[PDB]
Parts: sequence; structure tokens; C-alpha cells
Amino acid sequence: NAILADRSTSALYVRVGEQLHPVLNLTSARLISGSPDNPTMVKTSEIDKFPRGNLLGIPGAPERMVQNAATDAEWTVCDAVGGANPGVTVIAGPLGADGERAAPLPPDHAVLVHSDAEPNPGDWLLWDGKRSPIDLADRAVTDALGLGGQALAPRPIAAGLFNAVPAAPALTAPVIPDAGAAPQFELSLPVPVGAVVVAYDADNTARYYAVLSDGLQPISPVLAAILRNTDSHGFAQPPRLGPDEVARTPMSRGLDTSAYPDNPVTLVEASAHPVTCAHWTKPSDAAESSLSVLSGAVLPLAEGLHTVDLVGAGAGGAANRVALTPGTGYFVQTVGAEPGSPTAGSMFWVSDTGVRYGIDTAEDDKVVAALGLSTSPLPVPWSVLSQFAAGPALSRGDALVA
Amino acid sequence: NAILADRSTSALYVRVGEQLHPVLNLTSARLISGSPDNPTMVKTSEIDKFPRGNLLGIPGAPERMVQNAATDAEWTVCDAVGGANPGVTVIAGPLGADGERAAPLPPDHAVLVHSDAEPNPGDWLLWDGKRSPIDLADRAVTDALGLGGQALAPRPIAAGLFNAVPAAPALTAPVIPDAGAAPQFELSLPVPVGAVVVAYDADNTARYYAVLSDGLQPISPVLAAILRNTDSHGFAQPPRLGPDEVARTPMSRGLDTSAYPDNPVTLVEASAHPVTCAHWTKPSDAAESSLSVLSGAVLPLAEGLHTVDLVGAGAGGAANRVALTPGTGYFVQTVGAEPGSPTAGSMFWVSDTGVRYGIDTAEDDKVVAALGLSTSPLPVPWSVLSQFAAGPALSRGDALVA
Repeated sequence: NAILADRSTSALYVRVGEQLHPVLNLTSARLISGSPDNPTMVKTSEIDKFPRGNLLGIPGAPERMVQNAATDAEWTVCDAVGGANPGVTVIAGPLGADGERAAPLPPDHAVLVHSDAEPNPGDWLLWDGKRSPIDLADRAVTDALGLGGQALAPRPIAAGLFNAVPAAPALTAPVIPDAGAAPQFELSLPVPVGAVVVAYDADNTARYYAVLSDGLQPISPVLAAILRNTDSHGFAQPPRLGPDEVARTPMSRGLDTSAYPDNPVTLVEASAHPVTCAHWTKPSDAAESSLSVLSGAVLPLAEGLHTVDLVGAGAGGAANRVALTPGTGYFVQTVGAEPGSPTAGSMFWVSDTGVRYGIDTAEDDKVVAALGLSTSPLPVPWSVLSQFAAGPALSRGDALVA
Repeated sequence: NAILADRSTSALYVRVGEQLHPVLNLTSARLISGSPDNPTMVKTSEIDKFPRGNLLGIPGAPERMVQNAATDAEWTVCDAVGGANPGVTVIAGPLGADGERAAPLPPDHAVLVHSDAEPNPGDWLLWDGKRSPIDLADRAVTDALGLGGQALAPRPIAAGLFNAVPAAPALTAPVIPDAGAAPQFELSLPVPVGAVVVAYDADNTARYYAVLSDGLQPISPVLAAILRNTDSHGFAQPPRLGPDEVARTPMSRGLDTSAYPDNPVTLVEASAHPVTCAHWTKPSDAAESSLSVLSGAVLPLAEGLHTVDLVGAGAGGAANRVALTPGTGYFVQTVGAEPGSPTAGSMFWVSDTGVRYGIDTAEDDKVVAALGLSTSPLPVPWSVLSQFAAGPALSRGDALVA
């Protein structure tokens, strides 16, 4: 005997014990039986011969446990502004998870952003890789970082996009213990420590280093402008030095890491390129995940998915359009950077609508087995997962309803 | 030649033209066929013999179209500050549509409230009938309306219940053209217009009536205290007349409305009684819908309905819980007091999850026919429907999806 549905009305029932029992939907039915089976169509002219109990079933949802065989974790969380430079823009926060049409970041491009309105603190800069806070009050520092002359108009952000990208340390010059003083490797006369040196190292021209107490620092031009804005040390220009002296001087870096760039930055325009996008990716056979930024004016979602840009509801999370094929189930690391309340390597199932469900440790392999999902679901971070809806729990216990 | 689900995978197809088409859910399949039918179970070893198109189907939802044959229009939209009486609570707005457990309103019981918690304009009061705005800074007026001695610690309120009940006219003393002056019917000497008179109409003692330029008004003692604190006209007390005089002087019944009450008011305490409720009922064979106010501390919905209750959040309408059996579809008045956008007697289908699904007129009887729903669904007001929200639209036209 399998689990049953009526020849006419498809009413959901199974006998357990010695008695029939109605339930709500077939996913809960498979959950009850602990088997991935289908309710076969037999008329109630059987059913009436058998004694029947009372109404059961975990309410709400879902209906089909399909899944796509793509084991590579593509994740596109995204934000689309529109109508650039009034105060507030028209909005999508879109979301897809597959290969997609191209609108990536060119390495010169990076973009300023206002934080999602204060007291969520700060004003931020979307980098090559990361986000890092910048007080844009000092114009000389950030145009010395390479902005265009007053091309500044920040954009509001979705909080999910803002939590999607990991954050970098802030944008000032680092505080240096007794800069301007003498280092402990002691070059020729005019140099103070914490300053910049220049040296002819191209056959045409020069490249740029800095001074700590130990030795030299291979730095960008941008860091040099940063420190000369920080302290000129009473000195106009750095002096050029010999490469034989460069080999002859202590080559040792006290590591003041450059998250600061190498280049002047192309500024993105929200009229010219509204949609800014975070491409989280952990492929199969990867030990640690990667992240890129995408940016364009075309919606970079995959072709054919624009017909099925499906909207959710319920701001406080997602007010959001999404687009996929029929739904899936993914291996959530609720062990992560504060994923709501739950903390485990767990599994969360997700609909084509995009409502979340999931699995405990007390929820065994019988759960996913009756759902018939793959033994290996997909790794997924939390900040993309916070843009979904939250349904009821899943267990064989919670289906026992009145 | 019907709806077809696979004997193993239950994949959904109906052949049209000459070819097959994969679709999403069986409700959309019935929508395609235009007939309420069932997915027949045949193997793919037939399917392969027939050429196949691309994927179609309305995304999202629903499963099936049941309906409960109670044609009585019972509706409960409720407010429950669970975690009784702090400023911030767990917000249930309960939505049953049936009979329920006892939560009355005794006629002395009527409940003060702030607006949708301040800065929303004004303070309000829930009456026997309706809600009415009142500024409560005039303490003498409202305790002259009959408050207890400083029992005022009013309530916050969700906007859903505040838009559930219609508003009554305002709550001050009415502006009277030349009150205190001379009438046109001219009683014995001391009387100003806008004054009150008593008579021993209870065979013990008095009963209270106000005056216009034409004659008399049957007023409450509450209204008498209202006009008394409005203007005493330098007079301490009403005079006494007799029924001989009540008829003999012209009982020329002018009218200024007594929406104001008849009695002192039992002020309800939200710690004693948190849940306050609106019983919108249009019975079968009704010309106009009745409305009551309900009140208590017990969650007043039907017995057994709380184990199958469904929780609620997600502002943009309901942040509010719901409770029913499997779902229904109603003859909703979008002919009402600003029903959002639609203006028709329009059918909205609604799940046990509580997602609305509107039906147009160009969406003809074929739609409800293929859904198999009854030709007489239930008249529903807008303000309870606003405590649902929309998934996709429903037609065979928009079911042509990629």
C-alpha cells in the first residue's frame, strides 16, 4: 500500500495504525510516511470501507521537491535603482542563482554609497573586492584617492546588499608610531620616517615606496598621496634614489596592507549604470568561496529569466523580485557571520516563490529522503538567504495538527 | 486528453494544438484547460510519442480550490497585543471568518485608544457602534462623558483594526447658532437655548431634555453634562416641568443627533482585557451589513482553530496571524470605501495561508468554472482583505509564461 488520493477530488489520506487520516499537502504526506511516494488515485468507494481519523497536516506549503543538478554555487544578489538623482530612486532588490548575462566590474570602476539611513552608522565605498567606510567630508583625501572633481552623489542601498559583501578596514592613513622620526635602518639625510620615497625603477620613470623603522614599503601612488595629504613632513617632493641603493638598503616591510588601491578610480554613474550587483560564488571542489562585484545598466540576470522575475512580499527582509526555475534545496551554513538565530551546518529548502524551510540534526536523513533531495545540497551564505520568505517548520512532529 | 501527471514524477502537461506543454501547478493547468479536472496518471512512455513545447505556467501558487458551504458572512478582524500591555508586543491581528468563542461588548464597556500609536493624528474611542475622534486633553469633558477618575492610559493600535471599523462623526459639543439666545417657541422666563430641563418622568424622579429654537430634544444625561460644561449660561441647575407642560408647551421635536452615548462608560483595561475585536457580519439574506465590537482577554476565535492557527508578520497590510480550515474564495466588495485600486464586485480567492487572488470581469465565468468554485461566494469588505496580500494574478492569458 502506498499513500492515496481520491479518483475524483484528490483528497489526501493514509492509514496508519488501523485507521485512515487526512492531511493537507503531499510534501507533508511524504513527510508523514517517511518515503518519497506519490498519492495514487483510488476512489473513495474504497475509503469508506476503512475507518477514518481526524484532520492532520503541517499547513502552508510546499508541493514539489525538484532540484537542478548544477553543483556550482552561483549566487547573484543584486540591487536595481532607477530614476537617478532625485532623492529616492525606484527599486528592485533582485536575486538569481545561476549563470547570467554579463555586466561585471571593470577594475578601474568602484562606487560610493550612502549607508542605509542612520543610525546604521557610516558612509561606505564599494571597492574592487570589499566595502570599506569612508568619511567623504575630506574632499582632498578622496579625490587624492582619485575621484573626479565633484562627481559625488551617493546612493541609498538595500540592507541585504550592504550585508552581502564583507567589510574592509577604513579609509584614512594608518596611525604610525612616531612618524617623521628616525627609522632603525637609517638612510641618507633628508628622509623622515612614515614619508614617501620615489625611485626611478621603470626604464622611463619611477615607482613609489614608503619608509617604516625596518625598511621599505612597496606602495601605490594612491597611498603616497594619502600620506602626503596626511603629512608633507615639511617637504615638497620625495627624492629619487638608486636601485643599487635599493638593493643596498634594508628591504623589509612592516606590513601596512594596501586595501587602498593602486589606481585612480573610475566613478560609476547611476544614470549611466544603475544596477549594482554582488556575485557570491563557491564552485564545486572549492575550499573557500570567492566574491565579485558586477555593475551595469542592463539587468544582468539570465536570458529568459526576465519573463519570470517573480516578486515576493513582506519588507523586513525581502521586498523583492526573484527569478529561477522551479525550486531547490541548499546546504546552509547557519554557522556563519550571525545567521539570524540558527547556528549549524543545516539544510534550508527554498521555493520558486522563495520561502525558506529547513532541517535540524534531530531531523534525520529520512526527512530529505522522503523529500528525495540530493545528499549534497549547495553551500550558501546567510546574507543572500535573508532575502527570502520564512514559512513554518518541517518535522513529522509538527504535521500532527487538529 | 486531460491534465497529465507522470506516474513517477507527476510532471504536468496538457496537450493543446498538436503538442505538449510543461506547466507549473495544477490550478494553472485547470486555468489552461478551462475545466475543473484532475491530473491523469500515465507514464512518460506515452508522452515521448508526442512532441513537446517549452515551460509555461503561472508562478507561485495555489494547490486546490475548496470552499466551506457556510454562506453566512461572518468576519472577525481582531487586535491582540500578545504579551499583554507593554508599548511593543507580539502583534496578532487575528482573522477568523466563522462563529467564535464568547467575547461580548457590554453597553457600558467602551474602550479608549490613541491613534496608530502617536504621532498619528488625534486620539480615538471605540464605542458601541464605531470609532470616534476625541482630543483627551479636556479632562472635564471626557470625565463628564463618564470616565473613571484618571483611568486613562490609552492604547496603541494597529492600523488594520483602525481602518476596520468605520468612523462615526466627531466628539465635541456641537456648534449651535446663537446658543443662549431666544427660541422661536418661547418657554417660561429663565431658559436660554442650549439648556436642559428635567421632569419626574421616572415616577420617582427626573429625566433630561435639551432645547432648540423650535422645541425639545430627548437627550442623555451625558449630553446634558456636555452642554452644561459647554455653557452653564450662568445657571447652576436645570429646572423642573411636568408632562402637562411637556405637551402643553410645544413638544416641537427638533433634531441634533445623539451619536453621543446614554450612559457612563466602563473603561476597559488592556491588562485585564487585551484583545479587542471587530465582528463584521453580513448574513445570508441581508441588505446592509451589521458590525459589532468584541472584547476580552481570551483569544476569542473558535475552539480548535488555534492549533491550526497560522502566524503572521510582514508589514504592508497584515503583520497579523490567521486561522481557518483549507481555503476559500469570496465575492469581495471592491465596491467599497476606497478598496485600494479595484472597483467592482470582484472575486478574490484566498488560501489557508491567506494570499489574495483577484478575478476581473474579462476573467469570465470560465475562470471560476475551471476553479470549480460556487456561483455565490461571499460578500467581503475591503478592510479585512487588506490584511491579506497578492501573489500572482490569475488568468489563462497571463499563464503563457516562459
